Amino acid sequence: AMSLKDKKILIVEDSKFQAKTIANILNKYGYTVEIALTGEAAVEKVSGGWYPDLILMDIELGEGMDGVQTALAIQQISELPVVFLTAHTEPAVVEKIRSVTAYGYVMKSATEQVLITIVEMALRLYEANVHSDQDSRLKAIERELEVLTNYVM
Amino acid sequence: SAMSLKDKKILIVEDSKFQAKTIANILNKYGYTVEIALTGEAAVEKVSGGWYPDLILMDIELGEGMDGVQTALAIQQISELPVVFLTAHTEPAVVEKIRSVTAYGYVMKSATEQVLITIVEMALRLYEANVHANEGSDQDSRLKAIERELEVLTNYVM
Amino acid sequence: SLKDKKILIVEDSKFQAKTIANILNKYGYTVEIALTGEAAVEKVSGGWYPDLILMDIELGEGMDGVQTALAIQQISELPVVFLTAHTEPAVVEKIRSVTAYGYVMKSATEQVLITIVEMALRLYEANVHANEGSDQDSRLKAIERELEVLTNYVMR
Ligand SMILES: [Ca+2]
Ligand SMILES: [Ca+2]
Repeated sequence: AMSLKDKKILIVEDSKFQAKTIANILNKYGYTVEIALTGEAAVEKVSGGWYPDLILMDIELGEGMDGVQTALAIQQISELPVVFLTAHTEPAVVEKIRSVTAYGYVMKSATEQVLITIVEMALRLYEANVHSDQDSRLKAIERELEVLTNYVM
Repeated sequence: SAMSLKDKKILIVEDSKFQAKTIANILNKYGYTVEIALTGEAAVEKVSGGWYPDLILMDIELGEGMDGVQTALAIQQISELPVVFLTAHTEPAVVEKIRSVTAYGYVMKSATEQVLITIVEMALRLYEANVHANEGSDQDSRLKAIERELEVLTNYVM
Repeated sequence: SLKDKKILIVEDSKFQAKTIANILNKYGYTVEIALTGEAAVEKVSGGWYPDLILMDIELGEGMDGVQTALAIQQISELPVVFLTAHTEPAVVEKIRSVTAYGYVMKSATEQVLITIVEMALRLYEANVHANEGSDQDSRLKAIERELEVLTNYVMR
């Protein structure tokens, strides 16, 4: 239900309170979580060999890199799903998000259920994209079952 | 074949009787079972009474009572039913509220039949994916068991 | 990887169409270009169905991308992903009204475009199989249900 997921999540949120709260919600549904208060922080953490399974990442990070610049810097050294966190959905922000990631965004106001559900869909989408025989196998099963079923008429 | 009996129930939550029936008729044509609630309050009462649709199509604006966002919150405490919002337009203020109460998106009031049915179908399989995943019930883990029993079953011939 | 999936690109600019076509070729998709919506409609009518259409919201002096998408919908269930420069509300509403498969920013990174193409391609295949019954989730429950009655009979 909210069992222990092996997935590691990196939160990139300058706001200490918003960072810690999101970490809390995820922690409580089973995710291993780390925080970075800046996009630069987050790049060092990923280039220092710690590879998350997902990045929740604010489009506003403050006076350094923003979320889009960090998403690209992260892209240079990794092929990790990035899901953006945003306060609002202005066209200028949505364009920026849809142009660096294929994995969408979550409102920082979202209910808890929404956040956790977007994170699972994102992790499952990414696994799907790293990959036929599924059809063949089923076909074998499908007639081997007919093989057997007819015997015990 | 896309019109076949879907074997799925849809709850339209929509105060305009004319709009609700127009959507019910498209959903029936493609083989869905349909229920209409003219208010959010009627919708909450349907589910907390024990009736569970497979998906909700929720207008974000519902007249004098709860609006669609409120309604969606109220149902989120009773079940995790997938809720797809109906909306006239895509102003950031509206899209902001929709995306904070549902992970299943929205459909334009002006969408075509095919866009409606495909969004509904897609939302239904998304939810089935998440429920299956909440339960360890991944399609490949079923494959291991089904093949393993077919071995066992096979050996049973002397 | 080398996919056996063919993508039709409907784009009035030859440079942009060829830019998109190069990227897709570099990842194993068979690609074909229509410079007008009138030509895309004739390919699908003349019986060349692609696996996905990448169509610019805005084309030439003929049909725009939305009208082209609506025509294709009269004769086919093909997945259509719009190319757009700007997600302004009026534009995003037109897009959301004629396709269930979303859009891509002209300025998207190459990884984003590619990923979106794979997702819309997978999604479309699921809907086709589900609507004709041939999806993997269903066929499992068909084997599981008959394998349950088979072994429940052996269990006696
Ligand atoms: Ca911030
Ligand atoms: Ca209304």
